[PDB]
Amino acid sequence: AELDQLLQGHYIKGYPKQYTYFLEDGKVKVSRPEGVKIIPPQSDRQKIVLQAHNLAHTGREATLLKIANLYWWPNMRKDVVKQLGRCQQCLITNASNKASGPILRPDRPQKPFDKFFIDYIGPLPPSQGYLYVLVVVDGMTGFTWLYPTKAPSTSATVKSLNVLTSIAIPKVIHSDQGAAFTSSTFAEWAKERGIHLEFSTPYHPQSSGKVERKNSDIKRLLTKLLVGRPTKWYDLLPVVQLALNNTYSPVLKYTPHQLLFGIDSNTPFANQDTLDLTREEELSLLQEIRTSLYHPSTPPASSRSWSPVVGQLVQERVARPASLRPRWHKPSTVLKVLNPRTVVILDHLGNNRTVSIDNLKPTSH
Amino acid sequence: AELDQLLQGHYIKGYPKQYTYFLEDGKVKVSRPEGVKIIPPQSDRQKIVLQAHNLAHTGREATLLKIANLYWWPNMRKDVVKQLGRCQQCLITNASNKASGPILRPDRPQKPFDKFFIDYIGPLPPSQGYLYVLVVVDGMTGFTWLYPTKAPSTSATVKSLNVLTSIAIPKVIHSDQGAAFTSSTFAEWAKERGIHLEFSTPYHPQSSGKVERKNSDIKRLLTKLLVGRPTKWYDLLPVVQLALNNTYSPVLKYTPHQLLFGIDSNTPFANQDTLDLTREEELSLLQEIRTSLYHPSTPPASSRSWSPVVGQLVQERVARPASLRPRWHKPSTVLKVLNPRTVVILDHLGNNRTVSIDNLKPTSH
Amino acid sequence: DRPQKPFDKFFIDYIGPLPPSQGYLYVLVVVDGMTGFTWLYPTKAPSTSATVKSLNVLTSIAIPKVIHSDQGAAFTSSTFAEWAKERGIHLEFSTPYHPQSSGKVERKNSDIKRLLTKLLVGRPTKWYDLLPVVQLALNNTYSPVLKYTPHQLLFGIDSNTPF
Amino acid sequence: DRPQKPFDKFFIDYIGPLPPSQGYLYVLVVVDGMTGFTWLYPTKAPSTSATVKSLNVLTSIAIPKVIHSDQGAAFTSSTFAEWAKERGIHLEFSTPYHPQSSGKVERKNSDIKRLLTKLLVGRPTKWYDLLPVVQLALNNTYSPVLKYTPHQLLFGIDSNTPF
DNA sequence: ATTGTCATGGAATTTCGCA
DNA sequence: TGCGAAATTCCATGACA
DNA sequence: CACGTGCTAGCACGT
DNA sequence: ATTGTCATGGAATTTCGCA
DNA sequence: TGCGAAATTCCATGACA
DNA sequence: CACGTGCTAGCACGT
Ligand SMILES: [Zn+2]
Ligand SMILES: [Zn+2]
Repeated sequence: AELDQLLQGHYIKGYPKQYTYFLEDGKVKVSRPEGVKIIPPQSDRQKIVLQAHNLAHTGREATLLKIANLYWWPNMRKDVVKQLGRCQQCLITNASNKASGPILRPDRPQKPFDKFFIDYIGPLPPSQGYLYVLVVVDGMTGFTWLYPTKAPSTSATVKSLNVLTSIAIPKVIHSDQGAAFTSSTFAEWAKERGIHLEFSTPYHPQSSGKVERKNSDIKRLLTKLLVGRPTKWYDLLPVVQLALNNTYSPVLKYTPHQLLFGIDSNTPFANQDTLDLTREEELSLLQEIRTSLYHPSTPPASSRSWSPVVGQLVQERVARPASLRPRWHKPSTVLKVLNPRTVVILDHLGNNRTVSIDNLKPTSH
Repeated sequence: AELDQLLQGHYIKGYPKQYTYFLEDGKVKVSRPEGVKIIPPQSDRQKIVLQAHNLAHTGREATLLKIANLYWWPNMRKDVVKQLGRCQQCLITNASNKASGPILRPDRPQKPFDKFFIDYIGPLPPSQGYLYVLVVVDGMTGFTWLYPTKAPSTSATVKSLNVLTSIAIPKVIHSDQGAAFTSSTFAEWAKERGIHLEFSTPYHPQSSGKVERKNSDIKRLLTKLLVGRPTKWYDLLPVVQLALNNTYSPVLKYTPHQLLFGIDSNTPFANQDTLDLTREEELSLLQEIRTSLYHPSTPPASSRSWSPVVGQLVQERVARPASLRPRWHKPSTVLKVLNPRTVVILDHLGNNRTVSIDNLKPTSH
Repeated sequence: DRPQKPFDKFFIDYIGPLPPSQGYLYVLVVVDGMTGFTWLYPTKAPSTSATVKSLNVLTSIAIPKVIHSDQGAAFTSSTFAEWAKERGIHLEFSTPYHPQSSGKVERKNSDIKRLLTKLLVGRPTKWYDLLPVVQLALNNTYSPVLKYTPHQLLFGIDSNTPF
Repeated sequence: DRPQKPFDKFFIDYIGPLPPSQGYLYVLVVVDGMTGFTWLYPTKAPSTSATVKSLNVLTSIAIPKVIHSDQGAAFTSSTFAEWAKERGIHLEFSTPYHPQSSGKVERKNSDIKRLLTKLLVGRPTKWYDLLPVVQLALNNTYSPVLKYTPHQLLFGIDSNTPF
């Protein structure tokens, strides 16, 4: 009872005056429209907000109502929120009510072999004792190569990619941080050939979206063809590879084969509208097409989005949380804002990490 | 070459006239802005749309472009779409581009014990050799009872529910079609006590939303309390049950305990604003609160939603599709439209089934 | 003082021994002071240990301000003392040999004590299994004094199982 | 006729036997008629069975209108006949003993045949492992006749690995 | 150090055949 | 020209992880 | 050998 | 024969203290 | 009355299956 | 014993 001059009519900032503050049972009380509540000293208040909150680690409004059941003080929610900010369990357990920043729509690779996009589909039904598939999608064209493997290992990855790069060598190759892509052994092979390795932020397949989205088309057509018949898929990849590379994307009105070559091969329903033009007048028109291709823009930001600012406190989704364990790591600081969807954090272990904002929540308070 | 009178200037409906239709290589051709395309006879057309489509079972526009590479005929897309309609593989493999009807917001049970909502949380970390929890949520109030079990079996379910119904007997009890709730043994017990069993449509937990949404709060607070400490959760359910039943929902400004009793028990921060009123003046005010409680309404329907009409052809999401198998069962007919989100279908096996439109897509064409 | 409310006082007491129905020799009895609402717990002994185990179930639902009982061993332990305080329930006892609750409770502790015995040598060593039904009628018995039943008084609604 | 285009004719031929590098004794050679783009496939025998296996890889990328070859056994089977038709490739052969492709191909089948031999007794029985690099230079070799390289002609872009 | 993507099929919109 | 029909395009939905 | 990243398995219940 | 739900914390909105 | 500050309420986001 | 409904396990790779 230190700022107690209220009984003596003294005006202390933040305390409305029209209310009479009496004493009773050794507690300063105040008759409010709510009822009569007890005003605890500024020293006790933290201990009470803590006591109340820890009942079910209730959020702001929930924690307040409990408190209001008995007490009144100036600007209750401020003392409340201050604690929610210092509660390690709620901070790391409570989900976020902010959604991510709107997606980037990376510009699409300028020419063939500019960026490759690679992945590993499977395991799948053992067909010819092969369990996996290495998908290789050219960024610019969407041309796709499908290599059956027995394991998602550096071995087969290099083994396929060598065969693939007997055709051409690509500037950069993008992929998830999957076991065999992060391998030093692969890092070698990559560097031997002066190929730049790019890696998607961890636990964020959107970033290997081009492969992944082809992963659908592959898996979908593979399915349509194994209807009412065993899942022997090995002997169908080539069929699928051709079928798919030669399948028109309605937005662009071009097949991935077309954007790579400019001219249809000896495939069915083969298009011959450039049969007149000499190969130069053909190839020329191609660089004209490859430039004016449709490109989607960033969609509108959610009304309740959030954007990574340097130094802001954020937390990283726990990769594989156990049963009944928090889903958020302790809070970390933003070092670099690579872009509105990518962030270098001071990882909890305690490293530098490049993460998608999709695996972050901003720390509340 | 049957409707061939075009070379002889005759006008056949659907064929623009400004174009000259010549012959060449035994195929009727037509010079178009596109180039020169071959007009196949009305008999051949299906065989060609089929040939083209089956290349990668491409959808409407994708399948057409292939076709347009060589041919022209009146209203190509019509012959195209007709086949997509008769292709059993695409019909059952292609995902849907219509989203469901907007959700219902069922009116909330009029009084306590009107509808119970029950579920089985777990398996979980063996604590005291108990692996599961039976959650029982009163609909009207949200009062919750938590019974630890060793199995999600009729045994423990009845065993708990007997204890629970020593307090009161509920009119109806709702639950997912989980093993132990569909049991005849449970059906008995239920009927013995003149309790009506209700069951959520299959593979649709939104329908047991009240339990499920309490399933969060339970699991979340259980987690906040096992931070940096073993996952022994048995000895914490009671604690959680009290803590939760007595935790204010900010929308309603009431604890589930309050809506059940009208008066706080001997729990911390206990609210005493009805200490003046006699129990009648208390109980009376309660029926007044329980009526004016907030209730959410149906949100806007998506611009591309779809609504179950009787007799319309729809398909049921394959419960657990295998690897590389179609996700849609063959198409079935709507018999009863229970409501804009619930449908009796002629199940594929071939039964009557009550399904959520959330596990249906309308059959395209 | 201020008006009688539910949870204000839980009057407790044992009843036993009884015939070993399924292995349960006693019955811990809890009645609400204001609604007369009654909770019945078959226990194997009228001990604090078996009593705590039971009022631990009850107190996960509601908590009374005061538990009022007789001076029977079970209720006057140090254990039961410490248990009460940890939960903020005030303990209160009748003065020994000359018991005292209220009219409502006095009658209910009777209602139960008789409602039990019809089930005694009317239904052999099979009373455990019907203990919940005893409870249900008990809580749906129309009160002359107060115009209402306990289930109506406590919950504020008609019950779906009235007697 | 109409202008020469890629995929119009794939000229094929074998080269072997060679030293057993890793177990591969021959090399199936495919050249594009128009771009001069060249595909190299180490095979253990110049057989239809090993040839099909290789042109099955190639034809999952592109398909030529015409495969043109010599009358070597491998290329004139019934098997290779039936294989060609199933895919819609027209088969075409040089008249035996007096071979004939085009200037572009004639030179490339040389380029390869010499580009191979520097790697023969210049790099012992270790040529299999470098077969892909042979291919790469081969496809990045500036053409005097046409101002461009095969990789530029086929894909329409500068290559990232030019020679 | 990095970044979502595109086949899909009713609905809307723009173009075409013929005056 | 302007109209009605046909062809095109738009696009949100869902699946790939 | 456990950890990280990438993936899909699998088990319980009652009929 | 059935039907989504609600704690959450910045942002918006409405109410309060004092003239 | 009207103003500035404080308290309330709104609400889309995400997690429960 | 396989099927249906409800659930969460688990394994591969390279370091
Ligand atoms: Zn907390
Ligand atoms: Zn199809």
